[PDB]
Amino acid sequence: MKFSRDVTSSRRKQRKAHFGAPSSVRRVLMSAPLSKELREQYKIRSLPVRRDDQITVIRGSNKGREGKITSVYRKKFLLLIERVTREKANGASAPVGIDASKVVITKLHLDKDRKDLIVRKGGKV
Amino acid sequence: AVNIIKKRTKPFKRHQSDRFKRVGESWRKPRGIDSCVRRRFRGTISMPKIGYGNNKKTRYCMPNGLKAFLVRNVSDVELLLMHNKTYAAEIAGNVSARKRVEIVEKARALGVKVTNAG
Amino acid sequence: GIDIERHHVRKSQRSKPASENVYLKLLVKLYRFLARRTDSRFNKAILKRLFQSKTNRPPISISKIAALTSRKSASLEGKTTVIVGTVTDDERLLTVPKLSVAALRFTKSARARILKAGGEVLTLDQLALRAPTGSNTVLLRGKKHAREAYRHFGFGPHKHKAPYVRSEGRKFERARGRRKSRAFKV
Amino acid sequence: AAARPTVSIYSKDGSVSSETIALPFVFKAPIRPDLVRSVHTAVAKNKRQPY
Amino acid sequence: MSVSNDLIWQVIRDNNRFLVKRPEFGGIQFNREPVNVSGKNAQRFSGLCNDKAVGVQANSPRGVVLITKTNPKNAQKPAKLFRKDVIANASSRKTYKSIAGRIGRTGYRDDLVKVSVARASAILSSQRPKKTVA
Amino acid sequence: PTHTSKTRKLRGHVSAGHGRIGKHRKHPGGRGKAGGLQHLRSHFDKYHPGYFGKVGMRRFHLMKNPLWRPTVNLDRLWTLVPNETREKYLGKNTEVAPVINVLQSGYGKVLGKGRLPDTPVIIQTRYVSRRAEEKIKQAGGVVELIA
RNA sequence: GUACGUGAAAUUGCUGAAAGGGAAGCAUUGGAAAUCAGUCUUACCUGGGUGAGAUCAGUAGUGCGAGACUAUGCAC
RNA sequence: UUUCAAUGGCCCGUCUUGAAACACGGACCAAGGAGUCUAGCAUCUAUGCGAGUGUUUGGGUGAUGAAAACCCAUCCGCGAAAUGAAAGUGAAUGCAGGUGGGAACGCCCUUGUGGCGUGCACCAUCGACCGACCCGGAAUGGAAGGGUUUGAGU
RNA sequence: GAGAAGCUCAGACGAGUAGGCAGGCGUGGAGGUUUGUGACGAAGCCUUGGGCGUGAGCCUGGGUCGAACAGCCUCUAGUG
RNA sequence: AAACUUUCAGCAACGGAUCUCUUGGCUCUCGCAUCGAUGAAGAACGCAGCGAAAUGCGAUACGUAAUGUGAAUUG
Ligand SMILES: [Mg+2]
Ligand SMILES: [Mg+2]
Ligand SMILES: [Mg+2]
Ligand SMILES: [Mg+2]
Ligand SMILES: [Mg+2]
Ligand SMILES: [Mg+2]
Ligand SMILES: [Mg+2]
Ligand SMILES: [Mg+2]
Ligand SMILES: [Mg+2]
Ligand SMILES: [Mg+2]
Ligand SMILES: [Mg+2]
Ligand SMILES: [Mg+2]
Ligand SMILES: [Mg+2]
Ligand SMILES: [Mg+2]
Ligand SMILES: [Mg+2]
Ligand SMILES: [Mg+2]
Repeated sequence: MKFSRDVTSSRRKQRKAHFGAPSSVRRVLMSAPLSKELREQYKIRSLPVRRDDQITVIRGSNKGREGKITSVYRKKFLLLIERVTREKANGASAPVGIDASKVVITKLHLDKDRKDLIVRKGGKV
Repeated sequence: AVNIIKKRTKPFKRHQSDRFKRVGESWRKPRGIDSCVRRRFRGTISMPKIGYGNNKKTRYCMPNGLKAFLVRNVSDVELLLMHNKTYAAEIAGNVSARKRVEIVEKARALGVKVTNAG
Repeated sequence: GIDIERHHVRKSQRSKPASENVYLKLLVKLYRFLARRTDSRFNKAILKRLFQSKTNRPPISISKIAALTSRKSASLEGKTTVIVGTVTDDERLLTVPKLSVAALRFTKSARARILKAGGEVLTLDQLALRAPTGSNTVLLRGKKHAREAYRHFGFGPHKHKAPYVRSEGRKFERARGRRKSRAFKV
Repeated sequence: AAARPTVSIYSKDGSVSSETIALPFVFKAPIRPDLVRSVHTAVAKNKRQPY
Repeated sequence: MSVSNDLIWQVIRDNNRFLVKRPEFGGIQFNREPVNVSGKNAQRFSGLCNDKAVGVQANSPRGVVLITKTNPKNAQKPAKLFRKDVIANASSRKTYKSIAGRIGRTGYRDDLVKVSVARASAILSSQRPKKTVA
Repeated sequence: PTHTSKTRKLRGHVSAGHGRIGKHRKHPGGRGKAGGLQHLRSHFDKYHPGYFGKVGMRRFHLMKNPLWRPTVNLDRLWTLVPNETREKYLGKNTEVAPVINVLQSGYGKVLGKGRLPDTPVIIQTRYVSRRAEEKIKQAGGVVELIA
């Protein structure tokens, strides 16, 4: 149960705020759990995904596949993973989008800001 | 459940429902100021009335003497344990094929007749 | 064809209470049995009054009970008064005598003053145990026509009933038709 | 006389304790589904928002 | 101490979890409570009212369990209110005799011996192996 | 509620209970209570006689507070006193007699309906009827007037 | 399949069935043709044939008088 | 279920004394489509309390989570008194009366639709009491005595 | 026992516009309840199959379909 | 005997009901007080790599400075 007068449980408002979220807000909405080894190492449960992150797919027809994140299509709340594609009619391979909540990160694209995000989030390096 | 007689087997269709598709068959009492049906002129359709009510002993009974009790799950069938010679189980349309098999089995165990087996 | 004229066809009486009170249903159950398995007019009287509406079951006060049971030629000295209805208090009766009363309901003040004077209060099921046929009982009723509506029923020319008026005073129906100085009187 | 309608008190581990409380008089009140329904019908309307 | 059994029936005659009522056939009512052997909605067969009442339920994988209500001193203690005796592995002749003895010869619910035996009979008939016809 | 209303029963009955001949037209005898002297006279003269015309004096700027004077009868006088006071004096022989200040019970005049017990009492009131005063004096009590 | 969820009715095409001398439709009763349900004699009881089996009525003992129940054995 | 035969069957709705009408509306189908809500009033019913009754104008637990539930003071409304234009005055001779019918109960008969005694409710009726009015009526007060009358009274 | 709101025995009777009353049928939403139904197919729709009711209506087979929906006691209305 | 007409069913059309949905409406409550001659509200015309309507913006033109975030935008 919520108690704050500043929190809305309106289905209409929550759906409007989710599908109308701006680009920077959608980054936090597209978060993935860290792997078990990574959770212990960095003391962090989950992070916003990023291009050049290493994931494995945990749900769906592509469950068990691995690869880099080639792009984060935030307009569609979708991740594009390397070598996760399907065949078009004409033989061209079309990438298949996967929700960020349906992957787990196995290796982080660590960099200065990401390192700062781990310490800020209470984690360790 | 013995010697079931129906006073009437025709259904009492609404006047002129045979002539206009907009007029449904479900019975309506004619209230027109000139209505030949309401006044019961010879050769017009009959109207439903209480005299057509069936014998209180055999009312609601199917031809086999049983009354079709709707069942949605196994526990509904178990309600008809002692009432094996008065109620038959009618399985609901929206019951899944899996649950339907379990219902048919439970009825067979209790000796409850099922109206819509298969 | 048959030439039958039907006037008193459907009985006009209640066959059960309109109330949904479960305890009233239990009292009816008791008195359906008693009125059927005895030859007592008292028990049939109780059963019939248990069905009646609120307006047909007016209250009675302990003053009226005390007055009705204390007449000069009474012999209603040590007998239980019974009313199918509410027994109210009359605060004007400063000293309450010792009374035995059986009633549907007692007002809190009525019950306290009856007991304090050494009397007793019974429900109708307690009455059934004590006097299963109502022997040596005073069956009483409150005043049916004391309610406001009976001031108005039958209003008409020269009927001396009360009008329905929003307010009382001059300017409120005391003019033409109510006095000789204004056309006519009633 | 002495009614002694006591109610036992249960410890946080489910065992009955040694302490009791006399049955409160409200538990002898008349149980009236007709009255309770009438009151509940009214009270359940008192949170309504106008449309 | 006691809340009346007549009063309880008045409250629950048309409203209780164990009553299955349907408008079909002009209004039928079934009673499902565990201490109702007859399965019919009536004050005398309802275990929720009566101080003394019996129910016959099926015991896996064979036999029936006889349910009875203990002495009314436990009316306010539901954990001690119900007695469940497992009459299983007995033959049909043995089972009916024990039910008649426990319910009738004790004077507990002599009005419910016939119904209890019939209910036990039906449960036992339901537990028998299925002679499935291929 | 709407589910139990007579409107639900009249669905399918063409005239909704208002007749085929006379119907349910807009105001066919005028609006409100217009016409009491002309076409409604037989009603007004039968059920509201006295309606038309003037009777009595006007009083400009009536203020009801100086006219305030609720009344109590003798048979209620002893009910105005607490139960402990009744037990102490009513029916006893005491050197002092109870004071019943009727004004603090919300009454301006003591009227004479009913009877009093035979104990002395002092009745403090703004007004008293003649018969009320006689019955108080017969009971051994007195009326003392106050403002 | 974007003339895109479901996809009613009016209205239409094809196929099949049937009927038709200046309307059609409806009611009653049967014929004809088409089509639907009986699953019976299951349960329970007894008798007959063979078969194997920790074996049943009265009892012994384990809440004083009477009655029900389970449980150790005997009754084989 | 369809169709055939035999017998019967006019087009519904409407206003109307009277509609199959050469009276009006109606080509067809879908979806929409008309006694509502509010301030009152009246009867009837249910519920609570009852000579009282009405917590929601307000104030409090209250901050947590609070349009709810729950609690709490003074007023006030309606009722406990009427009558009169008003100034005013204001309800017991008596068991709070008598008479007739009468519920329920008790007692006697003797098997009748009984007699006798109390008598609730209600109605009819003769009085008493309060107010108004009309009287005589021994500066201010109207006490005892009255009246064919009069009041939405006791 | 026979939902005492139950059970049982008997007799007479049955036109109806305007109008009156009662008991029911169906629809949206609310509280309660039903180890309620449902992607192993909810709701909806079609039907040259079945069943129930005097009737309003209800249940069911087959087909189609794809995400919700119902029974019982009450509440309620922009309810036919 | 066909054709024709009529009814029903299957299938196919025509049409968009029904059901389910809903970033919309409606209604209630809570909170707040801030336009303009320092040129408002409104109007016009322009501005993007490929942009007409909407959003935004004003020749510094889907923007400059500044602050925060921290790898996108996306046809
Ligand atoms: Mg039929
Ligand atoms: Mg009309
Ligand atoms: Mg006219
Ligand atoms: Mg003809
Ligand atoms: Mg006419
Ligand atoms: Mg006509
Ligand atoms: Mg005309
Ligand atoms: Mg015209
Ligand atoms: Mg036309
Ligand atoms: Mg419609
Ligand atoms: Mg009739
Ligand atoms: Mg609605
Ligand atoms: Mg389906
Ligand atoms: Mg069809
Ligand atoms: Mg039928
Ligand atoms: Mg409407």
